[PDB]
Amino acid sequence: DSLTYGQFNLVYNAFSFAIAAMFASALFFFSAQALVGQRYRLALLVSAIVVSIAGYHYFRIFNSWDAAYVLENGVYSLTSEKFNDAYRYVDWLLTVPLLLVETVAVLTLPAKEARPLLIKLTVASVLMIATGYPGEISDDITTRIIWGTVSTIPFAYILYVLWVELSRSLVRQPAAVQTLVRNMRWLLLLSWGVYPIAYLLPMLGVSGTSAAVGVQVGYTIADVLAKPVFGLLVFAIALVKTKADQ
Amino acid sequence: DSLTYGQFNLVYNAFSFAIAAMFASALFFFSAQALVGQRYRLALLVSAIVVSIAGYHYFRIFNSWDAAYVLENGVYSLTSEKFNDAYRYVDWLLTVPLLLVETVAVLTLPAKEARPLLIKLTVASVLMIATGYPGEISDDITTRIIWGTVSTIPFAYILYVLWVELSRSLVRQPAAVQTLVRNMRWLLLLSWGVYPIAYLLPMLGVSGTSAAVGVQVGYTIADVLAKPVFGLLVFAIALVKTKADQ
Ligand SMILES: *C/C=C(C)/C=C/C=C(C)/C=C/C1=C(C)CCCC1(C)C
Ligand SMILES: *C/C=C(C)/C=C/C=C(C)/C=C/C1=C(C)CCCC1(C)C
Ligand SMILES: CCCCCCCCCCCC
Ligand SMILES: CCCCCCCCCCCC
Ligand SMILES: CCCCCCCCCC
Ligand SMILES: CCCCCCCCCC
Repeated sequence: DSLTYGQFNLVYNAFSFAIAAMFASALFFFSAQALVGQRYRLALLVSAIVVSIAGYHYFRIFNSWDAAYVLENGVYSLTSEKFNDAYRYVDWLLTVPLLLVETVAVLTLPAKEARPLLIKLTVASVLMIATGYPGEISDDITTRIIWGTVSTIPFAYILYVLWVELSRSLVRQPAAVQTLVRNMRWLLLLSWGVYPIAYLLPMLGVSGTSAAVGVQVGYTIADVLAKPVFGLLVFAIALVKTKADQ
Repeated sequence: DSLTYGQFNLVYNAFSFAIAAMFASALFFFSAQALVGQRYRLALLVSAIVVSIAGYHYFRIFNSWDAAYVLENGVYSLTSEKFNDAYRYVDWLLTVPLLLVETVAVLTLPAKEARPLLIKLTVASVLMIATGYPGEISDDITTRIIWGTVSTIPFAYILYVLWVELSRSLVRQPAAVQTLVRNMRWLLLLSWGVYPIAYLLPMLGVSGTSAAVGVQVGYTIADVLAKPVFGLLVFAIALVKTKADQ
C-alpha cells in the first residue's frame, strides 16, 4: 500500500547511507593493504571486494526503491515497477562466501584445514540464503515462518562452526591478538543475528507497511555491521599479527 | 520561505549522516590509541575528542532543523523557532584549534617550536571564524561578501603556514611517512576549501531556499572530510611512524 513521507525517507536514507559506507570503506580497505604484512593483505583485499559488490547492489537497490514509489497528494503511492527483493539476496549469495574467506584468511590456517572448512561453510550459506528467499517474498505468514525456520538450520551451523574455529585459533596467540579475536567472535554473532530478527517483524502484528519498512532498514544496518564494521576488526587483527611477526 | 519535500530531506539526511559519522569515528579513534606507539596516542585522543564535540553539536543542529519546519499541505512551512546558525560556528571555534593540535602532535615537533606555531594558528582560526559569522547570518549580499573576504585573510594564513610546516617536516623521514604527509597536505587544502565555496552559493543567483540548502549540505560534507576522514590519515601516519621507531 501507500507509504507516508517518513516511511519512504527512512528507507531512502538507509540505502543512501549504505552506498556511502560501502564505497568509502572499499577505498579504505584497498589502501590499508599497505599497512599490514604481505601474509594478511588477501584478507584486506577480499574485504574491499565485499563492500564494492555490496555498494554496487545498494546502488541498484536505491534506484529500485526510488522508481517504485511516486510522490502525489502528499504521500507516496506504489508505481508500476515493483521493488526488486532479489538484488539483496543475489548480493548475499556472492558476498557471504567472500566474508567467510576473509574470516579464514586473517587467521592463517593451513590449506589442508582451511579448504574443507571453507567449502562446508560456503555450501551452508548458499542453502541458508536460498531457503530464505521464498519466505522473504511470500504474502503469506505461514509460508514465511516455514521457509525461515528451515533457513535457521544452516544459519546455526555456520555460527557454531565459526565460534569453535575462532576459539580454537586463540591458543598460543599473543594477548592483544586474543582480545581482538574474541571480540570478532561476538560481532559476528550479534551482527548476523540482526537478519533473522528483522525477518520476524511482519509477524509481530503491526501494519504491513511499517513491517516492510522495518525489514528493509534492519537488513541495511545489518549489512553495514557485518561487512565494513566487521572488516575494521579484521584490519586490526592484521595490524597486531603483523607486529607479532616483528 | 517554505521548503520542498526534497529540500528538507536533503538537509535532514545530511545532519543524520554527520551524527553517525562523528560518533562512529569517535569510537574508532579512541580505541585506535592501542594500535600506535605511546608518542602518537595524543593525536588519536584529540581526534576522538574533535568528532565527539562535533557529534554533540550535530545532534543539536539536527534538532534545531527538525523543530524549525513543519509538514503541512504537502510542503514544509517555517515554524516559529528559527534555525540556530550559531551551533556550527560555536563548534568550529572549539574543534578547529583542536584539529590544529592533532596536526602538530602527529608530526612530533619540539615544544619550543610547537607552542608558538599553535598559538599563532589558533589566534588566526578564531579571527577567521569570528569574522565569518556576521556575514553568514546577514540577509544582505554586500555584507556577506565583505565579512567573507575579511575571513579569507586568516584562512589563507593558516593554509600557507600549514603547507610550509608540513613540507619542512618531510625531510629525513622514511618514504612511507613522506607520501602520507604529502597527501595530508592536499586533503587539508581541499577539505578546508569547501567551506568558502559553500559560503559563496547565495550569491551565484539561484533561489534563496536552494542556496540555503546548499550551504548547510556543503558545510556538513566539509566537516566530515576535515575531521573523521582527515583523522584516518593522521592514524595512518601514526602507524607508519610507530613502525619506523621499530
Ligand atoms: C553481508 C550480508 C550478510 C552477512 C547476510 C547475512 C544473512 C543471514 C545471516 C540470513 C538470515 C536469514 C535466516 C537465518 C532467517 C530467514 C531469512 C534469512 C535469509 C534472512
Ligand atoms: C571542523 C570544522 C572546520 C575545519 C571549519 C572550517 C571553517 C573554515 C575553513 C572557514 C571558512 C570561512 C571563510 C574562509 C570564508 C567566509 C566564511 C567561513 C567562516 C565559512
Ligand atoms: C568501487 C567500484 C564500485 C563501482 C560501482 C559502480 C556501480 C555502477 C552501477 C551502474 C548501474 C547501471
Ligand atoms: C561520545 C560522547 C558524545 C555524547 C553525545 C551526547 C549528546 C547529548 C545531547 C543532549 C542534548 C540535550
Ligand atoms: C543460533 C545461535 C547459534 C549460536 C552458536 C554459538 C555456539 C557457542 C557454543 C560454545
Ligand atoms: C588561499 C589558498 C592558500 C594556498 C596556500 C598554499 C601555499 C603553497 C605555497 C607553496
